[PDB]
Amino acid sequence: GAMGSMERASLIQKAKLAEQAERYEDMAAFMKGAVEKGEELSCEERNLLSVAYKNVVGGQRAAWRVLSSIEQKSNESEEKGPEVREYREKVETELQGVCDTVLGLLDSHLIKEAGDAESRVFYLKMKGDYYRYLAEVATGDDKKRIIDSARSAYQEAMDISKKEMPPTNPIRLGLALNFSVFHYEIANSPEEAISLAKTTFDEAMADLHTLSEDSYKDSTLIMQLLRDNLTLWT
Amino acid sequence: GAMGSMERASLIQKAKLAEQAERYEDMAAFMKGAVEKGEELSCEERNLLSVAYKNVVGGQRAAWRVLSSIEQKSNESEEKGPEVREYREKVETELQGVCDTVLGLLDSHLIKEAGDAESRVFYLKMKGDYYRYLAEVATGDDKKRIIDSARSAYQEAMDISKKEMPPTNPIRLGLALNFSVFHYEIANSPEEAISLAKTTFDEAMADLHTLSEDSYKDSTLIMQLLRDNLTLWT
Amino acid sequence: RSHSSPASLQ
Amino acid sequence: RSHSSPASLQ
Ligand SMILES: O=C(Nc1ccccc1)OC[C@@]12CCCC[C@H]1NCCC2
Ligand SMILES: O=C(Nc1ccccc1)OC[C@@]12CCCC[C@H]1NCCC2
Ligand SMILES: [Mg+2]
Ligand SMILES: [Mg+2]
Ligand SMILES: [Mg+2]
Ligand SMILES: [Mg+2]
Ligand SMILES: [Mg+2]
Ligand SMILES: [Mg+2]
Repeated sequence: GAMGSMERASLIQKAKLAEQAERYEDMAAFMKGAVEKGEELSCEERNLLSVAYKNVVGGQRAAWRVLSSIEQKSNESEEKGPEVREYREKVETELQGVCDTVLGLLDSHLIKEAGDAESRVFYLKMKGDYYRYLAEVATGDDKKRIIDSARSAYQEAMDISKKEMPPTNPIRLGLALNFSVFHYEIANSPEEAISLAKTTFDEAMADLHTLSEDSYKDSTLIMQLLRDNLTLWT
Repeated sequence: GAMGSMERASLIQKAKLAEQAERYEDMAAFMKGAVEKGEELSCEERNLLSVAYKNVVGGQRAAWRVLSSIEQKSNESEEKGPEVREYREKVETELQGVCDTVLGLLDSHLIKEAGDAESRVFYLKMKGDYYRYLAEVATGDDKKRIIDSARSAYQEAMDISKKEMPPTNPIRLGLALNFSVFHYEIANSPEEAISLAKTTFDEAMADLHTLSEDSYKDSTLIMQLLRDNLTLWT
Repeated sequence: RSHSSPASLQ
Repeated sequence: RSHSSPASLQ
């Protein structure tokens, strides 16, 4: 790894600078380097890792959707040659590479060292998320297995979160939100998505009374996304 | 060049797709490949080249400004180590590399084959612009020479544009706009900047009567930027 | 599409 | 700062 010679603390500092500069590819490289030091990540460091890669893959997903739409239109009328497919495939392969990189960091060795609920759920949610992003572009004989890998990671995270975290915990909420998106957008299970979003929202509502003002703000922000989806889906 | 095996027309097509997908690094790579085919560029192709690199360097300039501001604040109070300087230098070196790449394409061999006023002025303006971006970050013993290289390119473009193009020509207007920015922001010549912006604006105003509705829209868009700067500068 | 979680979670 | 030209010019 090209970050092997940089101090862990310097990598974290530079990831924060890269975030401020909106240099998310750099930020991801710095955070990958930090992970590769082999030590566990703190809460703040896990968040930096996620911000970095979410922004990188977000640009790729947005580009892939633009290109896929153009490609589908080109098949509805004039023949334009292989270029749209080729360039969609180029972006797709790069996106798959980023997802594979994240999944590799989780498997070597973030998840296996994560013993506390907050870290383990966060990483299993991330595993589900990056398999979900792979599923968004999958079409061949492995699509079903990719979908099931996302489902399995989300389900393990859900099982831990329900046993170990209050219903308003932002990690628990974000996980449930994303698993509901998986059901609606990936698994062709809109009813499951709606039911999960509704139960998550109501159970969180009932636990808000235990929270400080700052925690209330964190939890209600994610609850609003559940509500926004329920409005789109019903 | 990694684009040597791709057809010129396919590179242009993919540059347009990359633009739609907001993949400006790809767009620049495709347009560099197109230039390296050795043929002259059409008006539309010159615009694609400029859009691609302007967006790439724009992200780098924005990042450099964020980092430079943090670095200057860190010198006003706690010592934080070499990391801010190092990362500012990393972004700076990448920015300089992009500018050097563009200047290299102009020198090998876009400018020397550009005989028509519209192409030659466009490329000389670009040369001034990329030396200007180098000047924005320059500090050592070559800063004066970088500034003078920008000035010389802009001046040659101005001399051609005044002889060969009407005052409302969008290339002429954009050149004058950027040379005025050079005077104000780089060369410590705000009066020259103001005078150039004013004379450019008034001479364009007087030529609008010759234009069609579509050309009028093109020219007045750039004239508004001259006015916006005059408001900032006075 | 649907809304998913922000990257940073407390 | 100051406004500079858009990249595309007709
Ligand atoms: O955001 C807020 N309120 C708030 C936040 C911060 C400071 C002050 C007030 O709650 C959103 C939500 C959950 C809690 C009750 C209101 C409800 N409204 C529908 C969506 C979920
Ligand atoms: O944009 C427009 N007008 C317009 C454009 C498109 C269609 C209809 C009208 O002109 C801007 C400018 C130059 C020309 C006269 C007005 C003037 N106003 C100050 C700035 C320069
Ligand atoms: Mg036809
Ligand atoms: Mg542990
Ligand atoms: Mg929150
Ligand atoms: Mg102190
Ligand atoms: Mg020629
Ligand atoms: Mg215009």
